[PDB]
Amino acid sequence: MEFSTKTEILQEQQAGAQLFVCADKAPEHNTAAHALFSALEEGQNFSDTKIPTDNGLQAVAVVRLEKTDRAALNKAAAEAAKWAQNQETVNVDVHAFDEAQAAAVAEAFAIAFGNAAYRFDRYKKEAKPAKFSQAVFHSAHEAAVKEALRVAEAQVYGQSLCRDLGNAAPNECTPEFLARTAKAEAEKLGAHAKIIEKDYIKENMGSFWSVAKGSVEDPYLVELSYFGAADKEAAPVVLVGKGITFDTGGISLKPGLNMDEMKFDMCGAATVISTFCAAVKLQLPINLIAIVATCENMPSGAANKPGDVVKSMKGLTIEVLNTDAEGRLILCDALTYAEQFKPKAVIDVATLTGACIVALGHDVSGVMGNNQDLIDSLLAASYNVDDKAWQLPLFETYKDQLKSNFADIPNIGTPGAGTITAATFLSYFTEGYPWAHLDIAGTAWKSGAEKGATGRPVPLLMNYLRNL
Amino acid sequence: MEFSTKTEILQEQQAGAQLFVCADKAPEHNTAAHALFSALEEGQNFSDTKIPTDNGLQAVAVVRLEKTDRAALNKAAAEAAKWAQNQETVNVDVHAFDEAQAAAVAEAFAIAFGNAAYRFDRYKKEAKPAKFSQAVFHSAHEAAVKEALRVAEAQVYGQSLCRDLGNAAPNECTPEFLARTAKAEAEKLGAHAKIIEKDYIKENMGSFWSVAKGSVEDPYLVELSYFGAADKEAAPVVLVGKGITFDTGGISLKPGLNMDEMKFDMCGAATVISTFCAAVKLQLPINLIAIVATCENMPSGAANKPGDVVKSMKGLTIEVLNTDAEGRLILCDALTYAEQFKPKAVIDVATLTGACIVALGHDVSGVMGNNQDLIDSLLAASYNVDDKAWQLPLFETYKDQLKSNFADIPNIGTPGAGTITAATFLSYFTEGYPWAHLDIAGTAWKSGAEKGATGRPVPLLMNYLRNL
Amino acid sequence: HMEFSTKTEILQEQQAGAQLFVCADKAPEHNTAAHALFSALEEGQNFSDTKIPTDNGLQAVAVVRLEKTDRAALNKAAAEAAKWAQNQETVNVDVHAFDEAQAAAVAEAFAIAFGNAAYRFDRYKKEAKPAKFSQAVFHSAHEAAVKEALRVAEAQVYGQSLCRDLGNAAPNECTPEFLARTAKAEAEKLGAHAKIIEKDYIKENMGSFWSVAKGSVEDPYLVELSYFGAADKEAAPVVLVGKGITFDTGGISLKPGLNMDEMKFDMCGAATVISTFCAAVKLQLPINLIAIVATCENMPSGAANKPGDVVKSMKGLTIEVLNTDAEGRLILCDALTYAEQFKPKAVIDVATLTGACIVALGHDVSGVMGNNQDLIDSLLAASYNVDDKAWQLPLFETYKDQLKSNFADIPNIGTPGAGTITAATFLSYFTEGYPWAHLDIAGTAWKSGAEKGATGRPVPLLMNYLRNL
Ligand SMILES: [Cl-]
Ligand SMILES: [Cl-]
Ligand SMILES: [Cl-]
Ligand SMILES: [Mn+2]
Ligand SMILES: [Mn+2]
Ligand SMILES: [Mn+2]
Repeated sequence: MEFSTKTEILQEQQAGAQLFVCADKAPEHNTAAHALFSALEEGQNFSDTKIPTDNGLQAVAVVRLEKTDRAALNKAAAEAAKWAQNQETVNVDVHAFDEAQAAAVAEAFAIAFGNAAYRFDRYKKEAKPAKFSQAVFHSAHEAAVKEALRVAEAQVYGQSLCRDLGNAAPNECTPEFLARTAKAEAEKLGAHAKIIEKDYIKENMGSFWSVAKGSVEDPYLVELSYFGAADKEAAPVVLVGKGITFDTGGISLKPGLNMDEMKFDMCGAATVISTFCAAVKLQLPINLIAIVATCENMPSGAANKPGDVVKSMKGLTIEVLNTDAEGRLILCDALTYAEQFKPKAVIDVATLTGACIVALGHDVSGVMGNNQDLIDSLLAASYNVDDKAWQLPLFETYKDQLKSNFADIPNIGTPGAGTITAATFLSYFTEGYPWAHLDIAGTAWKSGAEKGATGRPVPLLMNYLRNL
Repeated sequence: MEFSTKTEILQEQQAGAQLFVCADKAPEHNTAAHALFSALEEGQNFSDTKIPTDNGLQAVAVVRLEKTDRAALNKAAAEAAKWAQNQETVNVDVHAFDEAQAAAVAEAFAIAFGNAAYRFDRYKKEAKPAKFSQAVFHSAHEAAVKEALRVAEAQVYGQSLCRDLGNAAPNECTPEFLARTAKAEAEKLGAHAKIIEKDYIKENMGSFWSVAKGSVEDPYLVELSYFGAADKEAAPVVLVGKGITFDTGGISLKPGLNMDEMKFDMCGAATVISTFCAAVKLQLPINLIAIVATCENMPSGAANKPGDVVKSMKGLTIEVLNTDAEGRLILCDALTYAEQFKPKAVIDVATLTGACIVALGHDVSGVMGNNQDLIDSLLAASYNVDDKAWQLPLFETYKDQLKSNFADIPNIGTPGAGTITAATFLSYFTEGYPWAHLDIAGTAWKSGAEKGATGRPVPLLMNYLRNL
Repeated sequence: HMEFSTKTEILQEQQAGAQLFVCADKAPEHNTAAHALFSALEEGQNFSDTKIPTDNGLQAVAVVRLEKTDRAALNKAAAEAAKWAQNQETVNVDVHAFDEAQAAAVAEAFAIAFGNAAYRFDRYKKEAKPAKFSQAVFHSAHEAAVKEALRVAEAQVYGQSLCRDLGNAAPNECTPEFLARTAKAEAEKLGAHAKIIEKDYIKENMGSFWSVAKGSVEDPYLVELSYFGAADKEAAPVVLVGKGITFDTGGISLKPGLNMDEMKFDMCGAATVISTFCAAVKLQLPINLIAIVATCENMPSGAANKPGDVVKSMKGLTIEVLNTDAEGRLILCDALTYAEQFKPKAVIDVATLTGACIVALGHDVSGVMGNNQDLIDSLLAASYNVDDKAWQLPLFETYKDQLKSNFADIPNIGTPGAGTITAATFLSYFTEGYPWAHLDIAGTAWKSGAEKGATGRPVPLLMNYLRNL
């Protein structure tokens, strides 16, 4: 999908589909678009028609934006995008807005257009791609809109990579596949990447290793590096991603129902890799490190056993009471790995707990951390793009739920506050830098007829980076 | 348990048990208390001994307060209180602190002392009461300590009544028992009370009525009134409490395991009734209304059936998809009943959802509402007394989980965010006043060897009232 | 609430209102917008619509491409067109591209789809949101055949809407009394006759029926609807028997709480029988028809049926109630015994009987079982005529071996396996005296999820069976 700009008014004789983003006034010099706007009902904000011409049927649609908030903007853009994905060329008129609103409308509509045109036909006999190829935004504020489309192209690029990695089948998207894809994507954009292999992991990352030993797939730790700040030695932001490419639960085996959706248990890793690549594509003036720990959690004659005590990279011993709580066990070592970079901030992203869905649902990500300024930054970005998030507290009393008579800490706590307890476990490894944790177990994918990866929270994370 | 004050230093020759609350310096004029303080280990903050005297064995104890926060203070006071309940007379020395600190230390220790002396021997053959009867606080700041003990006596008064109502067996604490008890306690303190009966409820509170019809116990709505403001016509604060005196689930029946603890499903009512009485006992200069809807949720040939559509007091029709989500159904009518008082603020307290324990645990109450100033006020009181609470969001997108093809709203939503969804249902009935909701399903009681009501969040609510 | 009419001329482009052209392989000739839509249809696309700006507002124009001629393909195209038609106040349908027989078939299927699409159940809602659709006009050179097709369509839509109204209603409104009195009024509004048997006769003579009802505060009822439209008003009637459990909790054998609201659809068998009866009377079919509905509530109480109880059915067999959630059998068997006093030509009972039928055949195919293969073949034929799918399951004698009791003549449930067939086998002990078939509609009577509601099936199947008598 390609986005361009024009300064002229969208002419009625222009070829292709015509979309008029209106506020309260109907479009003046388009007969069909005027009739559409005049006929809008009480709650209707989108309407379309197909006009017979000498060059075929021409698609004309209008959008009514009464409110100005980003949430209402995203909602209008999504409804129009389901129509735009079937139009090869869409000319969008946003002349009814000042410079600031026109750029915002262009960003949201371009994002909605690109994301709706996404298809994952990789394994299908016949590909059924969308017809949408080009969108042209008509505005008198060319400079602001061009920059808006640049952000939109970067976010859609990131969300698409994230969705491709989450949607892939676990027998294709193995840990090696994930590591090899992250290295190639970063290097295609001019960033740097190194792949740490199993020898180092078994020797220095014992918690990480104990989860991976039970599968025939080798583990990998991926390090993506980008130094785009003026001071190339300034303290970097580090993104840490959970890459369990499939989670059966191990010996603590999961029920068989809906277990296919555990292929999304690397969406945290995908989020981190995609946001990193999106940042490099934007040429953001930041120093950024992406760390991904990836492996498979399988049952076998050599897998982690409940009650096993393993030595983390940091040195704390962890009693693995439940082998299905294994993302904690690869994250804590990756987070210990992160502190060698002396980071300005560490954000980890993980489909960590099903309890987060019980707490906050499928549309709001969970945020926890030890640095309130960092948490407020992430919530600020959440509000900027309407990629919703909410903070859960890391009170010290939750550490009371994590006691073991055998190891330094257990990998699960006493019942209650499941999302916070897992964050508390991780906090024992993040005391040395400002840290926040994004629990995306509910927002990283959807189910039912539209089952697939969502690409969230790439919008939040990328907006956070742009505002550093 | 009576608390008094003296101005003199605690002399070593005083009869009874001797407790020295110290900061960093050992007590000077007590040999035994000096030895205890000097021998305190790294994490030790309490130490006690029994000194042989001519009048028997004398109990001597010390407390070390390194930190000044209320959480650290409450924690030391609780440790000292387990020792104080076995001493008929405890002389507390708090001379090591200035006026502000001495009042805080006396308040927390008197609260800890009184709560530890609480017993529920009502149904037992022989009562085994605590030996604790009197505590005397030695300080040169008699005025501040006298006021602190006045606050402490009110909070212990409220928490004990709250625990007495929550601990009572459901066959004693019937809805009538709860209503008549609230009426008697309010009137004993000079407040007012009227009991609305089943005829009015069946006619005007159809949602409330549909929950109660399935039991042989009549429902009641209790209205407690206190006008302590200078202007007796100024807008009151209204407290609304869920008084399901026992919850079986109805036709949507609950599992048999641990169902006895469903006798605590009226702790919201107990919290409201007790906090109301405590405020009157404090003679707070506020206008306060307490509303309690109480009934039983039983299965019968006349019970609520899943799929029933009932007309609330507000007028909205509710589809009862699950008859175990019935606390919502008495609260919404009680919240509608509240708006005739043109309230300044409405706070409802309920053991509403088991999801809140998944979200926040057993030690943190959930707060949701439509008015951020009211929520911030409650969070402020939460911090003042270390009765922990945390806000969960009422985004408009949670209303998307509450759709029904048959009624205006369903009583449960699509899976996820169970606690927020229940508040969202409730939010449809509170749009006319500043409103907040306390989900105390995790904090109102504990299990195991110490199974019983906790009396929370009476400390939070009472502090909110003192700071009005 | 919807009206269907006919015109003989072609639908002219200047006609006011929405315009729908049901085409075969050729584009519509004298409509520019309709020609453009048809020309742009893609490989699998069979419906397309647009809004043309005119001086009197936006005009809705749509086309349908019917390549195949079978009723299944026809219903599918009509349903897709109906989602568009419900937002059009007036729809003029041109069906000139078809001969007499196909034109009648197209009109019947499209009128049925239109009426069903316009259905709403806003009874309990603050603001009613009805559909704009009111009238459809079918333009054809085959007036007699199209007129008769619309007459059948009006009867089927009338029945399904009544059936859906009864199924969608909340259990605290659609009580057994509500169902019984509603059935009486509908039959009498059409000139048929109705009698309501009350709890005295049921407790005395229908002990199996009564044991299910005693556990609720709602009284039971048995409704008898009578219509004698045959030349000989004393000729042997067709009897429709319907299970009317207005809500089923399971009783002492209590159901899980998840999705139990959908147990308000456990009277859809009764709703099918009541609606099919009324549709037949509305059509003035030349038949003698009896509708029997037994209705009550299955609730848990201190007086409810207990597992292990042995009750004496109306026939006289003793039944061991091993599981109180298998209670629909227990009201049906007494209704079936009641039916044999009419010396029927055929008895068809309709019930949402077993969840096992959904396991066997799914949510889109009803199960058929019976003791008379000609009666079963007739119901399957009607099933195929209207594409209301059904399939036969066998009533082999070896299934009776799964129904043994050391205490009563028969237990109400069998050994594990073949749950739907086992239940029909239980019922078969009470229907040996007349040609009998059984429709298990536990999967087809309603939908779930976002579109949760009653479907009105198998009213299309049953009504066609009556028309083909
Ligand atoms: Cl985990
Ligand atoms: Cl509840
Ligand atoms: Cl049954
Ligand atoms: Mn796991
Ligand atoms: Mn409940
Ligand atoms: Mn049943």
